[PDB]
Amino acid sequence: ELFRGVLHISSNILDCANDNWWCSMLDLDTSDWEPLTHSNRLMAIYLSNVASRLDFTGGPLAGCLYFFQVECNKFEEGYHIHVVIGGPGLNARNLTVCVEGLFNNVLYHLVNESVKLKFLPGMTTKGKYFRDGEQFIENYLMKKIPLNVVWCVTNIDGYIDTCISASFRRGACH
Repeated sequence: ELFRGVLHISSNILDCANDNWWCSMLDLDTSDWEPLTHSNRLMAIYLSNVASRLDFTGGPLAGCLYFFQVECNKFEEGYHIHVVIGGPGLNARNLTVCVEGLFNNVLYHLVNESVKLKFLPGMTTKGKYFRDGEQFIENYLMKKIPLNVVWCVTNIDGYIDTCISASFRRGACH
C-alpha cells in the first residue's frame, strides 16, 4: 500500500534559513509534546509546510496518504525525515521524482543558498520499492518518543492526532 523512504537534512541547510522559514504563521500544536525551539522548530515548521501544500496538491500526489516523521540523527548532528506515502497517482516510475519535487519546492522558498534533498526509497532484496509503510509506521515510527522524534505530520485517520501525541506514543511503546 504505502512506500517508504528517507531524506537527509544536514545541519548546513538549517543555517541558510531566511525570513520565510522563521516567520511561519502555521500552528505547531505542542500541547502534548516537548517545547519545539531552534532547529527542532525549524524542522517542525518545514515538515508542517510540506504537508500543508500536500493536502491540497494536484497531479500524482493528489488523493495520496502520507506520514512524515522528522527525527534527530542518532549519532551525529542533522536530521532525517522518514517518508511514508502512497496513492492512486503514485507509482514506482514517479515516486522518487514526486517526493523530491515536493520537499525541495517548499525548501527553495525558505533558504538563502542553493540546496537539494535526495530521496532514497526503501528497497526490498530484489530492488523493488518497499510497500509495507503502514506497518513501518505502526511497528517503528509511532513507537518513537520525543524528542527522538522531533515532529510528525500525517493525513491518515487514526494517526491524524496520535502521531504528535507524546502520551499516545508512550502507549505504542508499552
